[PDB]
This record gives sequence, C-alpha cells and structure tokens, in this order.
Amino acid sequence: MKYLPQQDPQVFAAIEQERKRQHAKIELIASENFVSRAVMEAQGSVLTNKYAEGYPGRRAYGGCEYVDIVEELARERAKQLFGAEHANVQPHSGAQANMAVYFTVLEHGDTVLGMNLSHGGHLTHGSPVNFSGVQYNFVAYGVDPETHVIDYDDVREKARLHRPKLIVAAASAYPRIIDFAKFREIADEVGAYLMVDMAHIAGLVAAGLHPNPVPYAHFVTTTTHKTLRGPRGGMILCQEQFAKQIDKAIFPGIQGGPLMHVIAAKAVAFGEALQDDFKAYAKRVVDNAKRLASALQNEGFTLVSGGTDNHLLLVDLRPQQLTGKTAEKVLDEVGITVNKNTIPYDPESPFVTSGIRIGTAAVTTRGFGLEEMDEIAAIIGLVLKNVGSEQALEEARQRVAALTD
Amino acid sequence: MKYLPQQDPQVFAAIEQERKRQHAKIELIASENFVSRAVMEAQGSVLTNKYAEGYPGRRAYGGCEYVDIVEELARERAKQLFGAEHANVQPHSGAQANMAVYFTVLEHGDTVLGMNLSHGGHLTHGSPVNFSGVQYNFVAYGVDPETHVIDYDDVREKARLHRPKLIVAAASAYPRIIDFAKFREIADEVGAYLMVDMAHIAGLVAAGLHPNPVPYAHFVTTTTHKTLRGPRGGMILCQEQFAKQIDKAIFPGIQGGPLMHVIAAKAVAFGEALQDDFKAYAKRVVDNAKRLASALQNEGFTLVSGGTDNHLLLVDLRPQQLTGKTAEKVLDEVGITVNKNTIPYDPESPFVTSGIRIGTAAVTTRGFGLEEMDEIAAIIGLVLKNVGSEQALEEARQRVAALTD
Ligand SMILES: *Cc1c(COP(=O)(O)O)cnc(C)c1O
Ligand SMILES: *Cc1c(COP(=O)(O)O)cnc(C)c1O
Repeated sequence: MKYLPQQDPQVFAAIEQERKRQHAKIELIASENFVSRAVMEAQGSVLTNKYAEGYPGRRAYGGCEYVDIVEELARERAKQLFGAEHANVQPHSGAQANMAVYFTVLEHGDTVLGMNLSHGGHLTHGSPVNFSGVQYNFVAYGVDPETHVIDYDDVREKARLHRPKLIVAAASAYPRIIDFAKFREIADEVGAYLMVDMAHIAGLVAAGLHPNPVPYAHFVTTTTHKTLRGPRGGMILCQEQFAKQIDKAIFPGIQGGPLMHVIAAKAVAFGEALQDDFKAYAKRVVDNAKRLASALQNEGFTLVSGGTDNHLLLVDLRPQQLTGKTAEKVLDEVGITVNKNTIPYDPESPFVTSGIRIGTAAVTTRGFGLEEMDEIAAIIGLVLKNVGSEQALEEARQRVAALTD
Repeated sequence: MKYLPQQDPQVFAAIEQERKRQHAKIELIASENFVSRAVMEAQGSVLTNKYAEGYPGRRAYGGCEYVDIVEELARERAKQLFGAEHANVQPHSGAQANMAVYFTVLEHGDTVLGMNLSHGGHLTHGSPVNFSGVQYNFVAYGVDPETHVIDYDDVREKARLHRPKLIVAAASAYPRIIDFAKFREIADEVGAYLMVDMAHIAGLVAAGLHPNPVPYAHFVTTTTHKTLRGPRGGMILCQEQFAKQIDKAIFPGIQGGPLMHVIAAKAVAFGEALQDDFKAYAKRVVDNAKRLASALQNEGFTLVSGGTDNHLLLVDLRPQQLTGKTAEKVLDEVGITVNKNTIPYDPESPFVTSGIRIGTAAVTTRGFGLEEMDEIAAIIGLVLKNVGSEQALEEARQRVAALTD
C-alpha cells in the first residue's frame, strides 16, 4: 500500500496487525481461506465508482460498457465451472443469494424444509432469529443419531407430512457428501422446488471432488468465498426457466447497485478455479482433511460421522469431557483458530456446544500437506489432553510457530 | 496493479477501459463520485479473508481483535460525523440498510408512508417490484404541482388517513432541503417512527450544508458512497434505545458475514469527511450545483422546483419537446453522462420520462468549479437545442474533451 499509510495511520496499523495475524496463526475455521493478490487488486479497483443497477446490456444508467464485460466474464466463467444454464453474480453475500431465491419462489408464511440447524444447517435455513425463520415456516430433517449421515427417509417423511414449497439441501457443518439425486427425487414426489446451498463445498464441486448439485437443483446458491477461494460475496445458479425471475429477485427485488469491483474479483476467482492447479489444490484440501481426521482419531478423538468426505470435520468432545467453548478458548491461547460448533443431538446450547469444527481449505492454500496435518493433530491432542498445563500450552505455542515459520 | 495484469488479461483490460472512461467522460449522474486511493487500498486489503459475524468484542469467531479495531473506528468516526448515538456500519448497501430498519420496526403488511417514487422517492421506499412494496403496505405523499416542494400538509393528511407505523423521509431525486422537524412533528401526531434515508445528501449533512436528520429521526439510513464519497455500502444511525434491535436486524437478521475490507474503507472515508478540506469540497459541490442550475436556466432550460438547495437538479424537458430518454441518449453521444428521470407529475413512463437528473459531486471531486459549470450548461444547451445536427454534436464532443483534458 502507498496512500493508506499516510492518509489513515489508525486504519493502516490495524490492517497490518490483521495481515500479520493471518500469517502467524493456524487457521482451521472451515469457512476461511486466503485469496490471491489478483483477486484483492480487482476489489481495490476504480470499479467501486460505477453505478450499474440492472444487468449487462440492460442497465439503468449509461456508461456500463466495460463493467458489462466484467460481469459477463463472471457469469460465463461461472457457467463454465458449474455447468449451469444461468448465473447471477450480483448477490452481496451468501445470505443475499439465499434471500433472493426465497423471494423468487416463496410467499410470506410458505413452508420450507431444510437441514436441522444443530445437525449442520445454516442460519439462513430457518433460524427463528434470521429473516428465513421469521418470513417462512421452516421445518427440519435430521441426521441419523449413530452415523450422523442425513437420514433420507426423514427428509422424505418431513416432506410428505409438511408439504413444503421448497426443500433446501446443503450445510455449514456437514462432513459427508450430500446425495442431491435423492433430494430431487423427494422434491419431485411432493412437488417442491429444490434449492442447494453449496457455499461450503463450492470449490470442491468446481474441482469435481464433490457431486455437482446443478443437474439436480432448480436453484443453487453459494458464497464466492470459502472453498471456492474467491472474494466475499454471493452467487445464484439456476435453470434457464428461472433466469428472468432470479435476476428480478436480485434487482429490483432485494438489492440496489451491485458491487462491480467485487464482481471483477469474482471473475478473477472463477478464472483461477478453471485452471488445472486449482483442481490440484482442491484435491489437497480433501486429502488433507482425510489425513487430519485420521490423525485426530489416532490421537484418540471421536469425529462426527466417523470422518470426512470433504474439507471439514467435527470433533465430538464428549469423550474428553470438554465443551466446544473450552476447546476453542484454549486452542486460541496457542495460536490455533477453530470454532465451537454444535454436534448432532448436542446436549449443550449453541453458545457452549460439545464440538469444534475444523476445515483444511486455508492451511492448504498456505501450502500445508499431510505431514503438517499429522503435526496439527498432535498439537491439538497435546493441548486438549493437558488444558491445565501451561508447560504443555507453551510447547504447543512453539510447535504452532514452527509450522507458520 | 501488479498481479492482476498477468493473472487475468481479460479482467484487467476491461478495468483499464473503465478507468480511462471515468477520466474521459463528464460524470453528471447525481449518485456518482470518485473515491480516494486510500479508500480503494482499504477495499483491496487482506481483510476480505476474515469472517467476523457478530459485533466488536461479541463475535462468533476468534481472531477478530484487529478487525474489531477497524469496525470501531468506522462506528466512532460515523458518530463524530453525524452526532448519532449508535452506528451500524455492516450494511452491504443502502438497500440492505433500509431492509434492516424495516425488519426492525415492521411486521409483514404494516403500512409505511414514503415519498412518491415519481416525485423523488427511492425504489426501496415502496416500489411494487421491490421487497419494500411487496412486504409492506406503502402509501405516498407528494410534492406541490407548481413548486415541486414536498407538500407537508399532504404528508400530514396521508399520515392521519393511513396511520402508518413508519414514515420515510428522503429521496434520490429531490433538489431541495427536506424539513426533518416537520416530518418528526407529523410522525409524533400519528404515533409513527420516523426513518430518514439520507443516502444522496449524506456528504452535505456531514459538512453542515444540509440540516442533520439525526436529532429528529429514530433511524437514519444511508449509503457510504454518493456525496459522502466513501466505498460502496450502507450504514444505519439510530438512537441508543434501538441499538440492540438494529444490530440484531443486520445480524443475525438479514445479513451473514460483514465485508470487513469495505468497513475498513468506510472508516477511511469517514476519516476524510471529518477533515476541513471535505467541508470545503462539499461547499463547492453545492455552489457548483447552484451555478449549474443558474447557467442551465440562462440557456433557457426549466428546472424542477426552479433550482436546487443541494448537489442535484432536474431538468424538465417538456418546453423543448424532448423526453429524458432522448436527452440521455444524445448527451451520451458527446461524452456527458446523465440519467433520464421522472419529474413530478410526469406524463411519461419511468422508462421514457420528461426529465434528466444532474448532480455535481463527481465533477467537483475532479476539481471542476464555477467556470466549468457555465461551460457544461452551454454544452448541454448546444446539444439539446441541436439534436439533429452532427456538426453541433461534434463541437460538443470537442468541448467535452477540452474539459476533461
Ligand atoms: C457461509 C454460508 C452462508 C452465508 O454467506 P454470507 O456471505 O456469510 O452471508 C449461507 N449458507 C451457507 C451454507 C454458508 O455456508
Ligand atoms: C442510492 C440509494 C439507495 C440504495 O443504495 P444501494 O447501495 O444502491 O442499495 C437507497 N436509498 C436512497 C435514498 C438512495 O439514494
């Protein structure tokens, strides 16, 4: 940076702290990643200066010839990546992407069936403190109490009982592959639309390492950040038959002017995801998660569902008599970043929890491999088995520092 | 830029076109401005990498110590600028800021009274194709048919008849000072909340050149872009008594993760607005608008309300037998950027219109003064009086190029 340090010492000093923090810590929060310098440059461009309400070639204002090229690059590359008939790259966030889909197909008070929030469902899939749970009548399907895999007969029974207008599949804390074919089968049986929220797994889908929901879903929503490793924002994919309605839902429905600089960054990120080296990256993400899972089990930890098919895992801390809150706090003391997370059938509140959620997308981006996964697991074992030993925590701190250089 | 040109030639080429376009054209779209290099650098920072759901010191995730400092800088500087008891700097956009306020005080189907959309009200103030008009029962007050000034007796009558839960004041195309005291008086009479949407005028309010709605309104919403000259995003200001509810409305109510890099840029922009030179800038904005208005009238144009008190004006093109669409198109041919805009009591559709809206914020940022206003007015006269003369349009083109260098 050149101008910010002189203009705003306070903001710059804080940004520099954050940059150094990102390097120093081991980031295991499953939603996190590190974007490329090219993506950041796109976000830091003069495109922030342009109002571009509407869509390419159909804008409210003149002068959009070049931002139109940028948005179309984003849409076409997204279609290349996911094989979708239509893309809308304007959603400000994953929340707004979901909001738009709900606005398209649902009326106030309509019934929606989503994944149980305590079993892996997202806040925007019907939390009573979120617009989704307030605006619509959400009902939930659960995972099996033993396997922690989605119970597809429960999905079916809930669908047949409650007759939802919309079924939502996908999750923020589900460590296994989701069967989109089965979701669509159930949707078809009850005459419901199927929406898949692939935010967490979008990068893996792009790399062919998780089945693609696009062929099975009427609507697919996602964040552009997370495993896709793009800028912070949202996106909707859908069948051509919904394109006009989806676009109208985003604008003039729920948003105003789009963030054209972020959309440029989205295009950049999609370009990166189209490359062979991103496919190699995504495979390392999944390989690293399996390795970390195995290594954690070797340390004596129990994992929700007994492992992982994707980028993330959940440690069930009940065998260690620890809460997720306690684990999160002590790992923070040694420079490992996780989040407490409810496990299926958790006896604790979401503010305490019996688990921690861990993902490998961020550490993989930093170049961590299998050996590092082993060491991360060993450090977590050292810490969680010795929460009352400052000597153990100091050793952990030193081993964490050794990993981050 | 260093990395984007190599990583993504296509995106870079389009961005460069846009950068050159921004320099070459005369930007008179009233919502537009040009942000500082410091603001852009903040947006292009590593803060995009951080999930920070929640609020400073009360986040969902660990590791937010430094982004907390950034958000608090934004909130405290906003409070300094506007004298508000509380600020929420997380809204992704002006639309989302409004959405959150509506979510806080209204239930589905509640009555809201806003400014007539054809008289200056915004899309998010009850358009039947916007969430506002779909979710809530919007009624409208109008401007006087002769003076084009808000008819405060009409505001009062509509309020007393319809008994709205909420009254919205503020506009996207109103060239005169809004009387917030009168709005609050009317609100008090009918027991309604008052929300002021100051998006267009926020910079002028910050500089003390338009009366501040904060003392009179329960809620004030704004864009951080526009006259405030910040990054693209939103903000809510409110009384301490609504702080908890407003914060909950933004998250977990309507949004997920905030855009921390944009919030950094918001802090930078607020820092700039706190400086004496921003006050001087804002005075030039208003002076330039008055000068341009006067100069346009000298050219024989009729202005909605007979002039301006702020950054913007509207040309009523009926005396010239032109539509806003025609004017917008021909001005585009010579490098002057305006938008067609409905005038009060417009005989034309919003897709055709009888007016063009013009603002001075962008050209003022570029260093244009009174002499340039005179020339801009003369060029507009030359163009609109000679729409069928290619020679006239070429002369206009050359004079536009002379202004932009
Ligand atoms: C992260 C996530 C979201 C929300 O995205 P934001 O950008 O935080 O609004 C929605 N759904 C799922 C499944 C997610 O993982
Ligand atoms: C520009 C504007 C908005 C919307 O802001 P976006 O960032 O485009 O969503 C809302 N209200 C008013 C009065 C505005 O001027």
